Order: sequence, then C-alpha cells, then structure tokens
Amino acid sequence: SMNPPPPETSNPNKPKRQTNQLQYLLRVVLKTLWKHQFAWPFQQPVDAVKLNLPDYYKIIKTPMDMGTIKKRLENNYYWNAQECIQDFNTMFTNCYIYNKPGDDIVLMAEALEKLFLQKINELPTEE
Ligand SMILES: CCn1c2c(c(=O)[nH]c1=O)[C@H](c1ccc(C)cc1)C1=C(COC1=O)N2
Repeated sequence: SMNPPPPETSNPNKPKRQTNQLQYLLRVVLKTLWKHQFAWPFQQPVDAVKLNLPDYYKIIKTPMDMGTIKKRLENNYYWNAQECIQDFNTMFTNCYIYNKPGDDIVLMAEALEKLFLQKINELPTEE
C-alpha cells in the first residue's frame, strides 16, 4: 500500500487566530518535546512504506505527528489550544494502539507524554 496523504496543516476555509496559549504550545511545549532525545519517531507522519509496516494505516485511521502539529502551530491553523492538545493526545494514543505494551517506542511515547502533561499544566491564562 501507498501512504495516505498527510493531515492538513493549512486550510483557507478554517478560521485561524493567535492566542497566548497557542503561542505557549509552540514556544514551550512543542519546542521541549521536539528537541527531546525520543522525539524523532514522532517528528513526521508515519511513513509506513519506507518503514515496512503494511498494516499501519489499516489499524490507525487517525494519524497525527509533531511535524504536523509544528506546521499547524506555525501556520496559525488552530483556533484554540484544545485542538492542539487533542492532536498530541491522538499521536500518543496511536502509538499505544499500534505497538505492544513494553515496546521501546511505547516507553519513548510514555516519556514524551509525561513531559507533555507537565507542560500543559503550566498553560498560561488566556489574555
Ligand atoms: C511512530 C511510528 N512508529 C515507528 C516505529 C514503530 O515501531 N512503531 C511506530 O508506531 C519505528 C521504531 C522502531 C523502534 C523504535 C525504538 C522507535 C521507532 C520507527 C519509526 C520511524 O523510524 C523507525 O524506525 N516509527
């Protein structure tokens, strides 16, 4: 099978705005996770073709990744912070569903998610 098209990262028909919370998600939350030693499997859409995982997109129908999130934030694609938080959660959940508990990639995701949840407790109040 071919890869699917990646998630959209811009849409002229989708209203957009900047908020202090979305700015924080880009400058602090994404920045922190993106540069983490365990980030690399999550920095781009899953390339099931190159990686040889012919069942990935038969199993995962809600793909999401930090490369997509990074572009959505940079492009001001989101209207609210919850949209972005949901994308991170979807990314982690996909990993936990596709892979076996105890697999190294699951441990990587869990470490990233722990950090993620800490940082979103620090979300600033909306101005
Ligand atoms: C996020 C998508 N994904 C990936 C892999 C996987 O086993 N399961 C999976 O859900 C695979 C891999 C294998 C072992 C480790 C320690 C990390 C990553 C892999 C990537 C990218 O490069 C790769 O070697 N992604």
